[PDB]
Amino acid sequence: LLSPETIEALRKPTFDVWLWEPNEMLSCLEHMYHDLGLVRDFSINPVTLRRWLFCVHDNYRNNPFHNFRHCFCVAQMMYSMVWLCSLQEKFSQTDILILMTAAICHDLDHPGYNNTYQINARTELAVRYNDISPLENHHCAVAFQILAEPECNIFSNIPPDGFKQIRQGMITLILATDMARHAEIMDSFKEKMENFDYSNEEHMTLLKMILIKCCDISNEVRPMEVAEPWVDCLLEEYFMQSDREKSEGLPVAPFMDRDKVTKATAQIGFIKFVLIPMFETVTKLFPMVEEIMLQPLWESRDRYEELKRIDDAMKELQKK
Amino acid sequence: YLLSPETIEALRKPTFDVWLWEPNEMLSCLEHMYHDLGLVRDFSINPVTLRRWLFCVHDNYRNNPFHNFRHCFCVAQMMYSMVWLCSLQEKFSQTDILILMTAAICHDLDHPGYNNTYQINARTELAVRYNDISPLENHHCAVAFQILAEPECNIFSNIPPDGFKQIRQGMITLILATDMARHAEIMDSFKEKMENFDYSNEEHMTLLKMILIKCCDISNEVRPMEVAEPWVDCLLEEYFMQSDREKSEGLPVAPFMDRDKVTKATAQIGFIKFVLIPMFETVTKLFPMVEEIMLQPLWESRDRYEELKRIDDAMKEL
Ligand SMILES: C[C@@H](Nc1nc2c(cnn2C2CCCC2)c(=O)[nH]1)C(=O)N1CC2(COC2)C1
Ligand SMILES: C[C@@H](Nc1nc2c(cnn2C2CCCC2)c(=O)[nH]1)C(=O)N1CC2(COC2)C1
Ligand SMILES: [Mg+2]
Ligand SMILES: [Mg+2]
Ligand SMILES: [Zn+2]
Ligand SMILES: [Zn+2]
Repeated sequence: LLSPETIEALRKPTFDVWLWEPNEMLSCLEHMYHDLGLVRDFSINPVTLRRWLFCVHDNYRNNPFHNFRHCFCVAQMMYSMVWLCSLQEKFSQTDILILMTAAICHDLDHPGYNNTYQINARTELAVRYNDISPLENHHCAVAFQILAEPECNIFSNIPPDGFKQIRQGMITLILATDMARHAEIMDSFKEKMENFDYSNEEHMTLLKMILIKCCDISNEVRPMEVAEPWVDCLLEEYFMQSDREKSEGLPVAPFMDRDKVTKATAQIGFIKFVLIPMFETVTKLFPMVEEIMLQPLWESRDRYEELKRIDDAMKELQKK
Repeated sequence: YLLSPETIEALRKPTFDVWLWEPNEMLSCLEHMYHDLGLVRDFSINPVTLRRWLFCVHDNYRNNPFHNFRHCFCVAQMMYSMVWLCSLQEKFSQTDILILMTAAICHDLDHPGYNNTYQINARTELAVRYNDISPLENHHCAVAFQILAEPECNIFSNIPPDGFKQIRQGMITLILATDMARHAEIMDSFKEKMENFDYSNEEHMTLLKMILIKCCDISNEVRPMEVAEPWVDCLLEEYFMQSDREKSEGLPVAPFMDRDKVTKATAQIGFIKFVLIPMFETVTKLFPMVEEIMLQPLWESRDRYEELKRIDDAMKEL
């Protein structure tokens, strides 16, 4: 079970995600589906929603980063943003359901090695998906294989028109999380920012893509306390790949290269050039984003630059 | 240089102002700790030996701004503090207490005022002698046992060879553990063993002894503001000697030693936040009493130098 202080904390991006066992996390997710009115408006069976949440959990691998606690971080951050940006005045319940279900499903069965590995290694997945966002395409297929199982089918009581619309929105959102598309998806968005229209379908579809993109990579929005161990987990996984890429002679990405990668320099760039501009142009629609998220991103960038100068000092002392 | 009973009491706390005393009384303070800890008693250390050795050690520290005899008094005195604060007499044997104590006193003998990077890049005799491997700490540890090689400084003379081998080994691990080049390696080994620490486990206890000597080594900002701040000045002074000379010779200059780059604020903020605090954080998990006595001054000094840095940046608006 869960406290009423927990249930309140669950709505802000300061929620401490490392406090909870999987069981308590499935209840937090379940609760979001009730509290957002999704159960009510789409006639979701309350036991089918529990089943489905457990159905999702099992299909998540035990990876250092891309695991079931990661998708909880993303789902819980999406939830946080519904309240902080009043999205229930700007979006239909269907769009909310798509945003929260895609956020829960967008890394199903991640294997721990990114698209570049998949392709360069000519994996089954790269071969099945023709080098085209193989992981993200795999994530959707799993999410809908899960929903094709009737007792995991939280959509059982939605009419087929509604299903098709939800399934199409989920596919877009999950496929939009492929970071190779970041500059493209960002450019389309800001272009529409010169005159953003809530009644333009393309515009809403682009705002949702950015919204799930924001949640996916929002660990440094959380308090330094919560954010910091995530970078550790990320580098683990990343070194796990680059080690493989060399027992294999495959190219090695500099940001996974043990010889060139510190915790400071893994974040300093990523905050400055990816996380801040993204939340900036998002703040242009929700000013109250500036205080609650764009702020921890400035203090995070500033801490990690300090850490880099200490790290470098220490790197004089070895390398002889 | 007879110690007053007031001084005996202040000597056991990290608040001890290390600046009042001259080499005479520091020597006396060091002497009291060997008696007070049971080391004179339990290793049959001749008391007159223990006086010559201390002056034997005192001669072999140079007059550097920072790495000098007063620095070695602080490091031994903070160790002494920690034996009482964390009650390490309950956790460690009197040989371990002997290793920790003697290694603190000797850990920087004959320091020249130029770190390992200078020794290596200038290709000095120390670096050539030690094959670029921790040439200072290798040399500190070697002077120590050259001093104990003399019969009139061998405060170990009544220890059976089985014992001497036992102490010499541990002393060497500790002194060479204070090479800051190895900070992350040693801390990481410690955080590993700490996930399920074991006082019965020799490897778990050698890392803990290494953390302790490393803790006391850089413990200056655990002292009160009035005691610590002048150490920051001696530090930049020694460093500024190194980087000035590096410049005259066409040697690389470490940015954190650069006269035209470093402020007292930037010397201390990252060091406290990313080396001192995290290190004492992991010790506090075996010895929670440390949070109150040593984290407490470390958080205060953090914030203090942080506001000092904002003041500096704002004033850099001329
Ligand atoms: C710079 C480095 N840092 C980095 N990657 C992250 C974070 C969160 N998710 N991801 C990955 C992004 C999604 C998977 C985890 C984070 O806080 N930092 C990195 O991996 N970047 C992102 C790319 C990879 O393609 C751009 C270079
Ligand atoms: C600028 C300097 N500040 C700094 N270094 C210290 C202290 C005490 N000993 N040391 C060094 C410890 C070894 C001797 C002096 C202190 O209070 N501040 C710093 O942050 N660094 C990074 C290193 C660690 O190795 C490079 C020195
Ligand atoms: Mg993904
Ligand atoms: Mg030293
Ligand atoms: Zn993700
Ligand atoms: Zn020292």
